[PDB]
Amino acid sequence: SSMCRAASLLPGTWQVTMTNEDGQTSQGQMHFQPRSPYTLDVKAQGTISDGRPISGKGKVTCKTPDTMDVDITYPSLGNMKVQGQLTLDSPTQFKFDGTTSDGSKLTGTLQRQE
Repeated sequence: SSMCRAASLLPGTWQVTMTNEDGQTSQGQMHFQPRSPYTLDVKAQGTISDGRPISGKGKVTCKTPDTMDVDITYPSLGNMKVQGQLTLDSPTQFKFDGTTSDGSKLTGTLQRQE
């Protein structure tokens, strides 16, 4: 129950795969918990270059019925930010297009993890 369909379908865990402009990729998990009928809290978990786990936290906000605004901060990575947009493709898949605080153009896929 939320004020936009994407926020209604987002709660839970998603397997996330990311690609930047230079072809580098990454993978991890993103967890969404309801914060308000317009917003959810997002927690991103991942691993860098064969070892150190890295996490970030932020919020996603209703943008359109099927799109959300994305604002995440990664304190363990110099407090760098990831801003973007989540697009509802199916109840089991979201699409991400955004940027980092350094200027990296990122695209990603969120696959529903039960």
